[PDB]
Formats: sequence, structure tokens, C-alpha cells
Amino acid sequence: VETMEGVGPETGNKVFDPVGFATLGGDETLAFFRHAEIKHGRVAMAAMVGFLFHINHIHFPGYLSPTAGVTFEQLSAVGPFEAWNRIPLLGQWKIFWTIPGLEHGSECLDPAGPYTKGGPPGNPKFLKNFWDPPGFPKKLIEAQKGEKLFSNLKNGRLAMIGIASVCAATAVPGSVPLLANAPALTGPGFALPFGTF
Amino acid sequence: SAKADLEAFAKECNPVVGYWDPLGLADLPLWGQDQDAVIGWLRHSEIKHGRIAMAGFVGYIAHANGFRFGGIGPQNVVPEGASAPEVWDSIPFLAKLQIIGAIGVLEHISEDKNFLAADGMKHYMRGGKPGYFPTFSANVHPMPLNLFDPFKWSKNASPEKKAKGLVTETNNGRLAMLGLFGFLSESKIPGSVPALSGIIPSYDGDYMQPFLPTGPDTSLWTIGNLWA
Amino acid sequence: SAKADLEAFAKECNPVVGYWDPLGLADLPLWGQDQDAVIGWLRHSEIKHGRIAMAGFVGYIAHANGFRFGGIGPQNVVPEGASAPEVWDSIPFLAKLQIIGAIGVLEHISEDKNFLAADGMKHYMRGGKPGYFPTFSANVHPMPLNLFDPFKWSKNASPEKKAKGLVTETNNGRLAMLGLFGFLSESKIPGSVPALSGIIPSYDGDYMQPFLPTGPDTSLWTIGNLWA
Amino acid sequence: ESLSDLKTLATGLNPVVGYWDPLKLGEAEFWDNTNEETIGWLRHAEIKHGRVAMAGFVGFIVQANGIKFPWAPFNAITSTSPPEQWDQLPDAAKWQIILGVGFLEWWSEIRVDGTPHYMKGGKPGYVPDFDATPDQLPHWVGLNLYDPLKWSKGASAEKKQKGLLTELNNGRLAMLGIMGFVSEAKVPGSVPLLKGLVAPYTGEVMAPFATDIDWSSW
Ligand SMILES: CCCCCC(=O)OC\C(C=C=C1C(C)(C)C[C@H](OC(C)=O)C[C@@]1(C)O)=C/C=C/C(C)=C/C=C/C=C(C)/C=C/C=C(\C)C(=O)C[C@@]12O[C@]1(C)C[C@@H](O)CC2(C)C
Ligand SMILES: CC(=O)O[C@H]1CC(C)(C)C(=C=C/C(C)=C/C=C/C(C)=C/C=C/C=C(C)/C=C/C=C(\C)C(=O)C[C@@]23O[C@]2(C)C[C@@H](O)CC3(C)C)[C@](C)(O)C1
Ligand SMILES: CC(=O)O[C@H]1CC(C)(C)C(=C=C/C(C)=C/C=C/C(C)=C/C=C/C=C(C)/C=C/C=C(\C)C(=O)C[C@@]23O[C@]2(C)C[C@@H](O)CC3(C)C)[C@](C)(O)C1
Ligand code: KC2
Ligand code: KC2
Repeated sequence: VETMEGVGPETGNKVFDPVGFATLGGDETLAFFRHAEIKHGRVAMAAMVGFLFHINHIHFPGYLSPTAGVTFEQLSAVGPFEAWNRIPLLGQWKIFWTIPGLEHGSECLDPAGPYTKGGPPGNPKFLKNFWDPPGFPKKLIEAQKGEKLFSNLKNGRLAMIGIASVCAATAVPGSVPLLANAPALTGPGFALPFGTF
Repeated sequence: SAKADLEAFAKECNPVVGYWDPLGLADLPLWGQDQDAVIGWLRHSEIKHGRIAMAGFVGYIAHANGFRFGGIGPQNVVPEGASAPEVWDSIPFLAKLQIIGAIGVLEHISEDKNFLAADGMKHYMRGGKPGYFPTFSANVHPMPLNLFDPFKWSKNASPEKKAKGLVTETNNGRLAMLGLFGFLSESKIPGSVPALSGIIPSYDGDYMQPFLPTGPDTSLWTIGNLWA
Repeated sequence: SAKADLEAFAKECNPVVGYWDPLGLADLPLWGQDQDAVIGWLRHSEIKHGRIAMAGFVGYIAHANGFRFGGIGPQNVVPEGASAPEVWDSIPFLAKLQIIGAIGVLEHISEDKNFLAADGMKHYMRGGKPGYFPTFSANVHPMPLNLFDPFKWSKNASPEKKAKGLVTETNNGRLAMLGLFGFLSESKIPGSVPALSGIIPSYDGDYMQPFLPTGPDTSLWTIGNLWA
Repeated sequence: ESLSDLKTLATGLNPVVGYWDPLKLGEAEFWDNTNEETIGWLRHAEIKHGRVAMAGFVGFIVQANGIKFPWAPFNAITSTSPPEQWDQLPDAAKWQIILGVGFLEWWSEIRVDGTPHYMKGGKPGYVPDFDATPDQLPHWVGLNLYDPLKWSKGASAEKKQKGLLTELNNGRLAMLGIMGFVSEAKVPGSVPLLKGLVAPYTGEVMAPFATDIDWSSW
């Protein structure tokens, strides 16, 4: 059913649905689409914060694999999406093998079941203290965190638009008018896993 | 409802002329939404075109005469002679894109339903007043003033005064559209406007293709600014 | 309440013109605080501007004539005749900043809540009498005299005499504002004021910039003057 | 207790101001506690900052005036800018100052005689009495930290609360004054009427022992 969340102002207080999509399937298809939207949003917001850290030259005061010789300093010297191509070859393995573990746990170990059948989409709270290693929300009421989830969805959509704009500007020059030309944002415009494959 | 209101507005605007619809545009469903939505969309389009044309005529006079602004320091420093059309051909592409984005934001705020239900109005093609715009709705950033009446100097007007103002706005917008189109035609094809012969120069570019070959990068920022 | 009082005050100030409000300032909402607070803020601004303008006319006459009080203080650094506009360009920066701070302290004491509620009155916008600076009752240190009536010579005044004095003060403040603005315009743009042509000299510095090229940092101090 | 916070402030500067906090540090919870504990903690923090600031302001006046301990190790350093006197102190002297202050506040945290802590209902800025519990300190010392000679001792409670308000106000003013003097040592032109005094200084005032990091890039 298209009651859900994400429907509010600046869209007519109704579902934004030119193409069917929402009615392409049933209730479980909507839950999968909402989980994809929320995960996509969260990944885009994280990518935006990381990209802002990369542009402002905020790197760790460490070494990042002294055997290879790569350091944190010359990972910030190059532009975005080229730094990932220089993260040795074991580091991509470790970042990856960490992330499927989280994906497999976030789908499997639900006491209520997958988000399509029992349990709201975008809720890996069964992974204890994964979302909140400190408290942060610990005394917030339910009516507060519903509005916070709505803000989460809106900021996720905006971050998706922003990271698409950043990728387009790094790939095709002149795509984004406000970006136009920039000292940074100079690179391949995309990152393959493990550099070349 | 819509046809009778259109006929009454046409009679009020010009008692001699009345309704002048040679193409029959008041009876064609443009998007299959009956005749009320089509008539409301046509009325809103006429009002918006007239308002934009009056603003364009005033800006044409101001720019062709040449004028600075408050502080300026950049907008009135680049060109000396502009000949109207080339005034929007030497400003930065970022400035023109931001002006277009602000116009689009204003249009989206005008057409929004959440900004209309809060203000107690409806859409122009769903049984509402064509040309009405929301004041500030609720955008967190508190607007210092509204858009329709910036100083709130027209909050005591009677409904007859509002109707007379709407009719006068439509007629003056039509006249300003004729004047602006005549000036644009004289800027391209000489001899079109007989009164405006020689007043305006000739431009090789097209004013109907928006973002032309763009202006400079125009960094225009200082005090520790690394880009525009 | 506000509109009837405004009309009555306009009729009392001038029975011929009456309520003359061209640019709709009676019903303009500033920050969504209704019309009574808007009218109170407008009346307080008018009264303060008129009083400051009368004081400005008196000070301009005194500075143009030249009546330096004595020595030791800032009067020893002012030149012996440099007209009113250059009088506030050679005083010490510490003296000007301290005068601005004293004026700000006076304004904050005038607009304070408890410093006005101790006199049994409210704020001017929130249903109070505009322009009523309260007496010193809670200034911690023992104040020697009040600010409105220093000699307390108007303690026997009646309410009708108070209203007549308020009307006379408003009218004289408007006239003094016109005179001071005429003198300032003649000091910059020649030929503006016809009677004030050739009387006052021309000033090149901006009269709207209080922190213009800074005055001397000399203190003119003695007896234990350890502050440089 | 966001109500007694207003009763304290009605006597602060009359009702001319009252409960003035633009970012509202009151009604907070902090480290997994209740609003009353946070209010008591904030009151103790304000009182301790005020006391440290009045002591530091008096010390700055005395040191920059020229009054100096003749004895032996303080005669070695010959400067004026109080901050530089701290910088050219021996490391052991600074460490012993820090550890003595730490012992004093370790005793201040200990509540073996007074029943409440300053977060659990005790008076904020209350240093417990040394000789109140003479069998629960490592070795006997007389001359208690607050009131060494029992000059106040028997006094009216009205005088006590009036002194507490006076201490709070004087503390806030001394906080402003000592930060004005420190910013004079760091930022010239800042804090007018004090430009002709104080010396230029570098070395990140809010850091003891070594130096050379600073807020150079503002
Ligand atoms: C790697 C396999 C890890 C096993 C799995 C594991 O334990 O998971 C933990 C995990 C991620 C994760 C997850 C959590 C979020 C934590 C929990 C989730 O929980 C659920 C249910 O969701 C699951 C998961 C997987 O998502 C990641 C662990 C990663 C680990 C343990 C990584 C060791 C690197 C050591 C290196 C690179 C040594 C380099 C050594 C190098 C490169 C040398 O050159 C050595 C050298 O000698 C050479 C060759 C020659 C000599 O002359 C010189 C020297 C001496 C220098
Ligand atoms: C160049 C110049 O100036 O010429 C000067 C030089 C000079 C020398 C200054 C001059 C002199 C003569 C002077 C000044 C003579 C002064 C002699 C003096 C004043 C000698 C004090 C002894 C103190 C004692 C024994 C303290 C014991 C103290 C003890 C044992 C305690 O504290 C115990 C304690 O139990 C208390 C008491 C309180 C308890 O709660 C806690 C504790 C446990 C801590 C002249 C003649 O004027 C000329
Ligand atoms: C019960 C009873 O009877 O009470 C008795 C017992 C009791 C309580 C134990 C007593 C005590 C204890 C003591 C020792 C009390 C004293 C406490 C102390 C030592 C209090 C210092 C304050 C320092 C201040 C305020 C510094 C301000 C500094 C200020 C405000 C500034 O610098 C401002 C300024 O910088 C700006 C902001 C900008 C500049 O352009 C201008 C200036 C430079 C001006 C008494 C006194 O014996 C009385
Ligand atoms: C994504 C999350 C992540 C996790 C959970 C995680 C866990 C652990 C643990 C378990 C506690 C250990 C013990 C460990 C140790 C090492 N890591 Mg991990 N590591 C992660 C990320 C990266 C990245 C991005 C890189 C990296 C590396 C190294 C090297 C360097 C080897 C050498 O000395 O050269 C060593 C010793 C670098 C590498 O790949 O070396 C080529 C490098 O680029 N690691 N790492
Ligand atoms: C740098 C040190 C310092 C300075 C500069 C300073 C200045 C002033 C001033 C002048 C501005 C006044 C007027 C004043 C007044 C009071 N002080 Mg302060 N005081 C300092 C230190 C301490 C300590 C350590 C304690 C303390 C206290 C009290 C009490 C309460 C007595 C009582 O309630 O019996 C009162 C009335 C005790 C306490 O607050 O107990 C609840 C306590 O432990 N004070 N104090």
C-alpha cells in the first residue's frame, strides 16, 4: 500500500509516481523498494561526508599498510574515485569482506523476518549497538524518531542527487552548472572494485 | 463555470471587444482534464506571461538606459553598452543559472499544494484563483517578507478593487507583451516596429535560446575564497 | 485602539491635514505582532527620531558657532572651528566608542522590561506609551538624578499639559528633522537647500559611516595614567 | 530543579535579567542522569570557574605589578608577562602545582562528612571540612581549605546566601577579566582599553609544559 512514508510537502501531499513501479508488484515489492531506497540514501549520505572529507584534505595521521608504501597523505593528493584505486589490494578485500558480513547479518538475523515479510524496512537494530554504539537516541520518544526517520529519507534522497551530480561532474565536464570547473573533482569519475576489475 | 467566468472577464476587460477566441482554445482539453482545468491553465499562463513581459519591459528600459545597483561591484562593472540582449550575455553562467533556479523555485512554490492548502487556496487548474501565489508557507528559513505584497500595503483592499486590479494587470500585461515583442523584433529584423526604428541595435544571437555561448568563469569572490 | 489613537494624534498635531498615511504604514505587519505593536513601534521610532533630530539641530548650531567647554578632555584635540561635519572626525576613537556605548546603554535601559515595569509601565510595542524613558530606580549604584526630568521641575504637570507637550514635541521634532536633513544635504550636495547655500562648507566623508578614518588614539590623561 | 534556578536569578540582577541561556544548558540530561544532577554539576562548574578566575586575576595583577617571591627558585626567572613566567618555570614546579590542585579537588569530591554530593543534593562549590572527620584522612592537617582561621564560622544564613551571590557575580566578572588579559597576551587590538598594557606572547596559553602548536591558522 502507498501510505507508508516519504509522502509529505513539496510534492502535493501525494505519492510521486509517474511510472507504475509502486504497483509493479505487491506489498513485498514495496518493502523491498523502500529498503533499497533507505540503504541507497544512507550510502549516499556516507559517501557525501567522505567526499567532503576528501576535498578538504582531512586524512588520518597514520600510514595505511607500511608494507605497500601507500600513506594517507598521497591518498588525499589525488582526486576522488582515484583514491579507491590506490587502496593497495588487501584493503579492498577487507573493506568488502566487512560489508557483505553486515549485509548478510542485516538480512538474516531478524527475529521478525525479512523486511518484505514482517519487520519495517531499514531496521537493522537487531545488530546490537550497530546503529547506536553510544546512546544518542536513548531517551527520544517514538513521535520524535518518526520525524527523524522522515528527515533521514529526505536527506538520503538529496544525498543521492548530490552524489550523482558529483559523479557526473567528475565524468562529463559542464554537467552541473554550480560545480562548473573545480580544482579538485579531477579523476576518472568512477571507481571499479580492486582498481581495474 | 469556467467559460462563463472567461466571458465575464473578457467583457470586463473590453466591453466593445468581448470574447475573442478565433482558434477555439477555450474548449479543447489539453491534457484530458475537461474544460475547467484547461481554462484555468490558459488564464494562469496569460497572467504569468503578462507579468513576465511587464518586468521584461521595465528591465529593458533600465538596462538600455544603463544603471548600477546597491553596491554592485560586478554586475554593473562588466559592460558599458549592452543593447538589452547582450546584458544577459556577459554576466557569469553561474549567475544566470542561479537566476533561472530562483525562478524555478518561485514557480514550484506557486504551484505547490502544501503551500496552497496552508494558505486556504487551491491549484489554478483544480478550481482555484489563477495567478495567486503563497506567501511563505512553512520553509523553516523564516522569510522576512511575502511575495505578493512585500510591505503588506494591500491587505485592506476591497474585492472590487482586487478585481479591477486583476483586470488592469491582465490588460497592462498584454500591452507590455506587445511592446516587448516589438522591441525584440526590432532588435533582430529592422523595419518591424515603425516607431522603434533605430532606437535599438542589432544582435546576432537569439534571445529565444536561453543559455547562449556562456560568459566567463567570473570567480568574483575574495577574502580567502578558492573558487567562485 | 491603535488606529483611533493615530487618527486623534494626527488631528491634534494638525487639524487641517488630519490622518495622512499615504504608504499604508498603519496596517503594515512587521514580524507578525498585530497592528497595535506595529503602530506603537512606528510612534516610538517617530518620537525618538524627532527628539534626536532636535538635539542634532542644537548640536549642529553649537558646533558651527564653536563653544568648546574647556581643556584636558577631548575638546583640546578638536580644531578651533572645523564645522559640524568634521567635528565628528577628529575626536578620539575611544571617546566616540564610549559615546556610542553610553547611547546604547541608554537605549537598552529605555527598552528594558523590568527597568520599565519598575515605573509601572510596559514596553512601547506591547501596549505602552511610546518614548517614555523610565527613571533610575534599579541602577545598583545610587543615581543622582533621573534622565527625563533632571531637576524634577515637571512633577506638577497635568495630563492635558502632558498631551499638549507631546504633540508640540512631535511637531517640533518633525520640523527639526527637516532642518537637520536640509543642513546635511547642503553639506554634501550643493544647491539642495536654497536658504542654506554658502553657509556651511562641503564635507567629502560619508555622513552615514560612524567608524570612518579613525581619530587620534591619544588619551590626554595624567595622574597615574598607566594606560599608555 | 529548573525552578530554583530562577529563584537564584531573581536575586542575581533583579528581574532585569533572569533565567538567561540562549542555548538552554538547563533541562539537559548529560551522562545518563537526571536534570537535577546536570543542574548541580553546572552550578558547581560555574562556581569553580569563578573561584579559579578570581584567584588567577589577583595573581596576574600581583605578578605583572612586580611583586615576586624572593626565596630561591622564583628569583631565577626574570620576566613580566605572567604567561611567560609559567612557561619558564621548571617542569617539576608546574607538575607539583597541578598535582596539589588535583589532591585538593580529590578531597573536594569526597563526601565522608557531609551527606550529599553536589549532584545528589549538596551545595555546589562546597569543599568538605578537613577536621570534621579526623579519622578518615591520611595524616592530620589543620588550617582547612575554606576558612582556615574560622573567621566566618558563626554567621547568619542570609549573609551566607548574599556572599554566595556576590561570589557568583564576582566570579563571572573575573572570568571575563582574565580572558581579556589572556586575549591581550595573544591577540593585539582585541579587548580595548587594555591595548597599552600586556606583552605580545605566543605558545598556546591553554597548554602547559611544551609549546609550538598554537591557533596560528585562527
Ligand atoms: C581477513 C579475514 C577475517 C576473518 C573474518 C573476521 O574475523 O571478521 C572481522 C572483520 C570484518 C568484519 C565483520 C564484523 C563487522 C567485525 C562483524 C560481522 O559480524 C556479522 C555476523 O555480521 C562480520 C564481518 C565479517 O562483517 C575483519 C577482519 C579482518 C582481519 C583479521 C584482517 C587481518 C589482516 C592482516 C593483514 C592484512 C596482514 C598483512 C601483512 C602484510 C601485508 C605483510 O606484509 C606481512 C609481512 O610478512 C610479510 C608478508 C613479509 C615480511 O618480511 C614483512 C611483513 C612482516 C610486514
Ligand atoms: C635581613 C633581615 O630581615 O634581618 C632580620 C632577620 C630575621 C631573622 C628575619 C630577624 C628576625 C627574627 C625573627 C623573624 C624571628 C622569628 C622566629 C619565628 C617566627 C620562628 C617560628 C618558628 C615556627 C615554628 C617552630 C612552627 C612550628 C609549627 C608546627 C610544628 C606546626 O605547624 C604544627 C601544626 O600544629 C599547627 C601549629 C596547627 C595544626 O592544626 C596543624 C600543624 C600540624 C601543621 C630580624 C632580627 O628581624 C632581622
Ligand atoms: C561572611 C562575610 O562577612 O564575608 C566575608 C568573608 C568572606 C566571604 C570569606 C570574604 C572573603 C573572601 C575573599 C578573598 C573575597 C575576594 C574575592 C576576590 C579575589 C574577588 C575578585 C574578583 C575579581 C574581579 C571581579 C575581576 C574583574 C575584572 C573585570 C571585571 C575586568 O577586567 C573588566 C575589563 O576587562 C574588560 C571586560 C574589558 C577592559 O577593556 C576593561 C576591564 C579591564 C575593566 C570576605 C571578603 O572577607 C568577606
Ligand atoms: C574495513 C574495515 C577493516 C577492518 C574491520 C579491518 C580489520 C583489521 C584487523 C582486525 C582487528 C587487523 C589486525 C587488521 C590489520 C591490518 N589491516 Mg585492516 N581492517 C580494515 C580496513 C583495512 C584497510 C583499508 C587496509 C587495512 C590494512 C591492514 C594492515 C596492513 C598490512 C601491512 O602491514 O601492510 C594490517 C596489519 C591495509 C592493507 O590492506 O594492507 C595491504 C589497508 O590498506 N585494513 N585489519
Ligand atoms: C579562589 C577562591 C575563592 C574566592 C576568590 C572566593 C570569593 C568569595 C567572595 C567574594 C567574591 C564571597 C562573597 C565568597 C563567599 C562565600 N564563599 Mg568563597 N571564594 C573562594 C573559595 C571558596 C570556597 C573553597 C568555599 C567558599 C564558600 C563560600 C561561602 C559559603 C559559606 C557557607 O555557606 O557557609 C560564601 C558565602 C564555601 C561554600 O561555598 O560552601 C557552600 C566553600 O567551600 N568560597 N567567596
